[PDB]
Amino acid sequence: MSALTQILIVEDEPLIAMMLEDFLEVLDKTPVGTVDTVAGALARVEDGGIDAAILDVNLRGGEKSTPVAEALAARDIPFVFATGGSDDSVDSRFRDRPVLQKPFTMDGVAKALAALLV
Repeated sequence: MSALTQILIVEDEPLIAMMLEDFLEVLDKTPVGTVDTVAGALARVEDGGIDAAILDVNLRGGEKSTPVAEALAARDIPFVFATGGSDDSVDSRFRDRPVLQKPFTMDGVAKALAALLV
């Protein structure tokens, strides 16, 4: 990490993946890619050119958690959790890291980047 202008996207549905590409182009942000799994986000960090990422908790399989996100934190490329539901559906490790709701809007995206860039 040397800036926070470049964010990777990880999502389980193409509908929200296209919303993340839309809000990053309206806020003059520099997006760098999108993947369906965190193992693909690690393969994109092996190529560099990334500073942070967004990650959904609604991943397939497992128990609403992933150990691969911590490998991104071990490669100095931070991440953020996102989910649709109550805030009690995740462990205290998700309550210590930044969190986001599933639907995006001009007010919620301004607070999402202010929670990442700070």
